[PDB]
Amino acid sequence: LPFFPPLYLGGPEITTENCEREPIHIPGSIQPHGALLTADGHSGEVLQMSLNAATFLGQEPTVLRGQTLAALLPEQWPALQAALPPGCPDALQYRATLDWAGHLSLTVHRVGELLILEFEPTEGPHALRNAMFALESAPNLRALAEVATQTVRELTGFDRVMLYKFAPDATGEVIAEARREGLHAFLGHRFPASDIPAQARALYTRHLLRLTADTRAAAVPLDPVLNPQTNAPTPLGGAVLRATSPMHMQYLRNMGVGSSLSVSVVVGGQLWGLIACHHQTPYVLPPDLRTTLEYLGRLLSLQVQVKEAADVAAFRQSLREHHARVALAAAHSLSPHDTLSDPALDLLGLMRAGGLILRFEGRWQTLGEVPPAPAVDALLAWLETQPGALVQTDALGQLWPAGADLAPSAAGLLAISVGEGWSECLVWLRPELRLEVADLGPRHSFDTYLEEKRGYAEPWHPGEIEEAQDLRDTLTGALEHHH
Amino acid sequence: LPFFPPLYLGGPEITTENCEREPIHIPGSIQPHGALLTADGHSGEVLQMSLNAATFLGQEPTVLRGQTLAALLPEQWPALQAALPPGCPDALQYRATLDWAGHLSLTVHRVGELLILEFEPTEWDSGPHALRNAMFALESAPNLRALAEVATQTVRELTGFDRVMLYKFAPDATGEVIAEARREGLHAFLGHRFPASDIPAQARALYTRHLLRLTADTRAAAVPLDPVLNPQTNAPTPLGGAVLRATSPMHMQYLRNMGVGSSLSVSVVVGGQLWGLIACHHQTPYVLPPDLRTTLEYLGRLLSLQVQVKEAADVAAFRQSLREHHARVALAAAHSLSPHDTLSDPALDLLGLMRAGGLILRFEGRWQTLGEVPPAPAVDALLAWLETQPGALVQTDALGQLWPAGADLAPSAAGLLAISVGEGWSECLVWLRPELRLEVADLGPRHSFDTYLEEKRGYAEPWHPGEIEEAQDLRDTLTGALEHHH
Ligand SMILES: *C/C=C1/C(=C/c2[nH]c(/C=C3[NH+]=C(/C=C4\NC(=O)C(C=C)=C4C)C(C)=C\3CCC(=O)O)c(CCC(=O)O)c2C)NC(=O)[C@H]1C
Ligand SMILES: *C/C=C1/C(=C/c2[nH]c(/C=C3[NH+]=C(/C=C4\NC(=O)C(C=C)=C4C)C(C)=C\3CCC(=O)O)c(CCC(=O)O)c2C)NC(=O)[C@H]1C
Repeated sequence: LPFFPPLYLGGPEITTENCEREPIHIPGSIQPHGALLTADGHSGEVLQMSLNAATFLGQEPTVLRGQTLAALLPEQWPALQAALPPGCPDALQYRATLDWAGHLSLTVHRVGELLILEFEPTEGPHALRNAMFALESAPNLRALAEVATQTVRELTGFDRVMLYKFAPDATGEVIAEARREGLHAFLGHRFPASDIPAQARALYTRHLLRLTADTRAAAVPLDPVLNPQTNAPTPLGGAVLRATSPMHMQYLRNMGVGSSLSVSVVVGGQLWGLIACHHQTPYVLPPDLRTTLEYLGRLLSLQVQVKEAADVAAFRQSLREHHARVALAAAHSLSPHDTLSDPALDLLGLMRAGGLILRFEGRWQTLGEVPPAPAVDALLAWLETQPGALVQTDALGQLWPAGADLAPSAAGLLAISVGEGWSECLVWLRPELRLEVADLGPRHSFDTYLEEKRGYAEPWHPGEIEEAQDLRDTLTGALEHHH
Repeated sequence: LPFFPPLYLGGPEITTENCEREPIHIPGSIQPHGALLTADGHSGEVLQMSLNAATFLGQEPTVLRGQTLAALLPEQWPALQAALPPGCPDALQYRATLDWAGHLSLTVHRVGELLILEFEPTEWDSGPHALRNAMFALESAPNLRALAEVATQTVRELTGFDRVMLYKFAPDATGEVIAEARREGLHAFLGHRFPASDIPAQARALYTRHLLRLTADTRAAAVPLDPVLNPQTNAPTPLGGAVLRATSPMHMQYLRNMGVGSSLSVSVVVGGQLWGLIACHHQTPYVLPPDLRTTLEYLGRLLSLQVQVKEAADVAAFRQSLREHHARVALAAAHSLSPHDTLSDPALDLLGLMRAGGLILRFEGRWQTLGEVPPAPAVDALLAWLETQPGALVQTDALGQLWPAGADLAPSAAGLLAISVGEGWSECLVWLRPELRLEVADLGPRHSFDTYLEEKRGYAEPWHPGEIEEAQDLRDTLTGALEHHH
């Protein structure tokens, strides 16, 4: 839906009912650990300041306003414009160090008509270089995820560093963690989509790093709050010193988090996940170290893509070698009920399933954790209704309404008709999804995730549905031996 | 084929006839701008040295040999093993700075049983925002070429190399300079293409795993290892993953003949595949320091990512362009009158759709041309040949090969793309492309460029998959405008 006006333009209260619609990109204020100016793209006339900017740079409130950047930044003003040519993206950032009244770090980016400048204080090197090689030589996605979080924590000294991976449905999961000895084990925890809303996700896809240095600090407004050019909200979406959403700063406080920081991992223009960081006390990470994190953000964006592709390939291999061992016994031997229900074949483990139903020559027969006998009959009745020679679902209760009661033993379904109709068929079953534990916050969020996944099960990997289809073909080929 | 033994084990001469089989990974020697040691994976006993190593570190020839790394590197020896656990890949590299008799930069990697250590002098250099800004520039570049320019430009600004080129491989393993950044007053290599054999198999393969190698002085003498063989196995010490590995003699010739004193190249890898190189040249010898090489290595991988992004974005907007064009064709196809009138209209630009030099149309028994097309009697003979072919779609980069008797009509129409509108090839439509041609600006590039053109004799610009895809979708939609004409 269309986001509401900001609080400073008669906008409504950002409650937990409508926070999907917070204009997080135009808070009209910054964090107090730095300063911020805006200026005309062409003229270089300074138009807005953060109130602290006067004190932070070492000049006076209305002497800066209505002044050329040519004057303020004689060395940088020309080189700045070379780096940020008119009409360039807002994602593009030029950086430089300065001398005043101390050493400052200037970070500039352009929002079409308006230049936006961020000032904050500034000032062995093989930590990154070695980590780069470590990431690359890690054997799988988990191992990569561990090296990432471990490294980031070693570099930053954050209390908690987690790699937070998004799922198809926009829900999150902590797949690796690195924390200080004596802390909550967030590893494994999953959280709903709404905990990181649309506009937040969208913004994190273009601008790949944002932080909250002090979760208790007061925001520093811009003066004037609006851009004199257009009389419009100044978009700070691509500014590191942008004021964090009040609603989120609550979440952080309730976790006892003083400082936060997150780095986007993007794969194929898609927000794959975050390196989320926490400190229980406020902590301003210096610009040169943030830069080091930014490199990892993108080195990881690459290796994530490589390792997932390598992992799926070796997983696909495993299913194909398994599929062969099945077809070996299928051409061979005797009745299928005898052969396929053999533990040596492990026909369950093929589709990492909790239960398995087989019907052959009119008889049905089970293996593993399967619903009560009368229900199994009613299920095979329902299967005969369905078109095609393949069915699947993460939550059977939804697709088969009258089979909602048999969710605990068999929430997930994967079915294949061997011959025609569903007379000769084969059916896998998965339990209702279940995870362990270790209002506003994670304890409530974790519970509301489990509520959303009520009656749902572990979803089927495409390669499992693909190999299941190839098994329909090869197992049809061992019916003339039995007919 | 199986590579020959190295020169130092009675191996044959690496001539230009058999250089595909040079064991480039085991030269048994290093470059003189650094030093090199090998040691036991478990014990840390030093087994081999480069002859200069004694002088370079500040100890004596046979005092180092048969010594623990625990003694030599008390601070590093433990942390080293933590970073390089037994059985880890040879691609994995641990780095650290030292103090002796000066500041050294140690770079270690493991080849299973054997640890290999590289020493070379170091420093802080340059300030640090050059990379950080370049990272953002690459990302915000609008297309592959623009990205390529920013890369080469940046690399040159950082290194001060005389020439920096982004060298992109093609499907057939041939190369092409797609961007260049050189010093004012130099050979314009931009555009030049070179054959596959100029960078052979084992070279390519090695450059896919170890993503950077250099030649600091093209005239310098190699420094051998003593002993040349590994005492463990009595085997060639593989230096493939060592920066100070001695460059192939055969390649150092190539560089000398171009007047290149120093070379350096960084692999760009996309999907486990060697996409291309950032190739650098200096006309005088030039040792690039380790901390600056590291900066180049980051770009090597930032670029590996953006190349993949920008190519995917470029193909997507190109695919869009063909689809909007395809629509404008089908708009006039349902409409109007005879197809010969409609399709041969310049406003439609049925040529430009498939970026073709010539175009043949046949409809209701008559054939009709547009643009640069072979002589009339040949066109008849071509349509005869087309009727032989199965399916409703033909393609080729070099028609002369697939249609032997049509080899003579290569200059006007080397490339072919055909689609039968109805059935058979009675009602059909055929695009033609000229023989591939590029401009100019023994052993070296001048000969290589010419031998590339020789290999591409009778060949044409190949058809983008999306052009062959949209051509197939045009068969369907244009069949749908035949009941209007029948
Ligand atoms: C209904 C609105 C809600 C609010 C929305 C919201 N959230 C963010 C930014 C983040 N929210 C996150 C959620 C988590 N962080 C964690 O550490 C954990 C568990 C350990 C969870 C579930 C995260 C990770 C971020 C990233 C930012 C950061 O880590 O510092 C925003 C936008 C913040 C901004 O950029 O200004 C918004 C609007 N959060 C909710 O949970 C609901 C109630
Ligand atoms: C028959 C053997 C040949 C020899 C093979 C060869 N080449 C290399 C390394 C390279 N060769 C390259 C060829 C070019 N470099 C250029 O700059 C241009 C045009 C401007 C061409 C055509 C390139 C780019 C490399 C990369 C290395 C580098 O740039 O420094 C090796 C192995 C080198 C090593 O790592 O030891 C070998 C064996 N070159 C030939 O042309 C043929 C005759």
